[PDB]
Amino acid sequence: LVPGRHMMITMDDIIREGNPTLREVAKEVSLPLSEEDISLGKEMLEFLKNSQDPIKAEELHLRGGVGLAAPQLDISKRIIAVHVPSSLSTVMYNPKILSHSVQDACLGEGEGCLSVDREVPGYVVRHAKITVSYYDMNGEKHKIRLKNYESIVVQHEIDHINGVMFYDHINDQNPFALKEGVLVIE
Ligand SMILES: [Fe+3]
Ligand code: NA
Ligand code: NA
Repeated sequence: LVPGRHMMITMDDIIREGNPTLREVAKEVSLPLSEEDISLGKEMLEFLKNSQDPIKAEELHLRGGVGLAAPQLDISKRIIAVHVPSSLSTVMYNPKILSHSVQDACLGEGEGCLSVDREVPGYVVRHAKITVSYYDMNGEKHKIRLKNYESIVVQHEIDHINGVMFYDHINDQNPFALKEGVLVIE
C-alpha cells in the first residue's frame, strides 16, 4: 500500500562550528548524479521547507533556514539547497558563480547559519548581484542571475562548500564597516 522511503534531516544531523568538516573544500560531485546524491538533495530541500512551516518546524523541532550545504550535514560534497519563500527553491550540484555586480549588499539583521549558535555582531558584505551555474536533480545545467537576498543566500551557501563561514567576512574589530551606497536589506 505504501510506496518507497526516505530519511529526514533532524537538527542533530547539522554539525556545529568547530567541526573540522565545515572547513574543508567539498568534493565535486560526479555526473550523471547517483541515486544517493539525488536523495541527499531531496532530503536537504524537504528540510528547508519543513523548517519554514510553523506546524512542521514545531512538531519536528526544527530551526528555520532558507539555505543549506551538504558539509553542514558532515557530507563534504559540493551540493547546496535553497528555499526562499515567495521565488527560488532548488538543489544545486557543483554550483559556481560566473560573474557579479560591482554594487555590494548585506543583510542589515546579519546572516544566519544553522551551524553556529553564538550571536556574531556585524555586516557581511556580498555582491548585490550574481550569475550562478549548476546542475539540478535531472542532470540539467542552469545559468541564472540572482540579486539581493537570494544572491546573498546562495553566496552564503557556496562559501560553505569552500570551507568558508560567514563570520570570516566580518572584521572582528570594525564589524559594521561599510563602503558608500551599499544596499542593506532588511
Ligand atoms: Fe551557514
Ligand atoms: Na541524514
Ligand atoms: Na544566510
